[PDB]
Amino acid sequence: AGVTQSPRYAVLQEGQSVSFWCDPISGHDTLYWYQQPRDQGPQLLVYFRDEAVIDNSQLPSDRFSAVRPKGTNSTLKIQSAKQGDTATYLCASSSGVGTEVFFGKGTRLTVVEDLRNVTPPKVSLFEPSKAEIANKQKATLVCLARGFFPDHVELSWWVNGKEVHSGVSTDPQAYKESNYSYSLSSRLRVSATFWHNPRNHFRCQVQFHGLSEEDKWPEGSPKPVTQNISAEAWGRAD
Amino acid sequence: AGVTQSPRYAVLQEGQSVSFWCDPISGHDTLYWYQQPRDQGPQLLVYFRDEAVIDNSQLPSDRFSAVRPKGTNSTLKIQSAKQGDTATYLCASSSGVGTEVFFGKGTRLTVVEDLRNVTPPKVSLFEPSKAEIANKQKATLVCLARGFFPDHVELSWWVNGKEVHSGVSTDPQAYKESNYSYSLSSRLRVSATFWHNPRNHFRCQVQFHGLSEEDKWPEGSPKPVTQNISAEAWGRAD
Repeated sequence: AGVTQSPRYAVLQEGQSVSFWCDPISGHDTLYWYQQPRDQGPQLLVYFRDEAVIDNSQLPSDRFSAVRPKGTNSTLKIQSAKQGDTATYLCASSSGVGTEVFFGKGTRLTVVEDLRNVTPPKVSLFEPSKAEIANKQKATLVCLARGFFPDHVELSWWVNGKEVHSGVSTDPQAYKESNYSYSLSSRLRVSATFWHNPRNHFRCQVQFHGLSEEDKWPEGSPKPVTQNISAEAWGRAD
Repeated sequence: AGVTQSPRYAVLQEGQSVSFWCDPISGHDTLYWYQQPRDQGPQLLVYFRDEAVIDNSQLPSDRFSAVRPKGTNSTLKIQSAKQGDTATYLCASSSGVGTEVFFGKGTRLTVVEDLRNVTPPKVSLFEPSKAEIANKQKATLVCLARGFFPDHVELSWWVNGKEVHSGVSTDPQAYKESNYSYSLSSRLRVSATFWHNPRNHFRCQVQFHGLSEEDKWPEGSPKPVTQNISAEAWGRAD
């Protein structure tokens, strides 16, 4: 799409390390890494030209390194993560200083006290009311996700196997039901006639970014890896 | 997107009925329904202006009806399905005769001898070779789906929870391993560096269009409803 970063999400326990990986516009000269804490503004970590750090004193501490050994791909590493490192890491690229910057989508990082706390959502779909259908000739489905941790979920809607965007409304932020428990919801509005066709299939899908295969799971419970949890319903003949 | 049809896929047993539903461009005058058998061309079933059938003698038999009672949405019904009805049903819309036609995506219909035969795929992901990675600096994943019936599957690739299209190559047609058994495969090519990051997540997703909730399942086995079957893998540090 332009600047591309991997991964999109990462969850670590205090003390671990993560390497963020960025890949500037196929043709580009300057590359910036930024750290942006949740409710705060972006802080420049470091920037390169071709393959050389231009300004280094930017790096907030010695837990951070960045390299761009051949002048294209860059990797920003954090060792010894602190909860303090929790933030979105933004890559950007540019042609020359001051010439309109171009920004990545970011890599979201959460560092927790204990990976044992990571847990996927339980997802529930609530059906439209008869009163809406008849009075508004529209039908609104409600998706509820809760019990997850951390806040690394993306919710989408699927109608007959094809994603839909128009008619959707999703809470912007997950809600903190507790210490290690979030909650989030979304609405899909469709037409009366559409809901009334029992060959019509509706699915709410929650993508959860959890543990990687490389994370060791001290076991017992099912390991809370990245996974899709869905709830669905079929249209009803009234 | 323009002309919209529901559902996208349907599987019936001989003797049942299906109603296809179409919704022309929000502003449109003429509406056509076509039947297009797999290896053949489109045959006009019927067309309307506003809310009236213009030409009816088109309908191939009395098992078919179409209505457009208020002049917008149309519904084409088949009773007493035959295997002979297996085909893609195409909706199209137009302003006036001969003025460049605009076509829907279609509704794919398969009528079988027995719904008991409907069965979802088993899906397998095969990892890249070390030789490709080192020699080509690229890594190609292989997705295999088989054992499904009927031919109502869509395969997609997901990398860190985001769909990807560039680098994909999917067989155009499922392969007929047997009477009631299809097979299909796909390749995703990514860069060496990308595969080598163990925070990178790769998923092959097969969407299967099966039975609806309204279809009665004579039971025993898990009912082969519409469902997503996935196989995934995480990047490996070499």
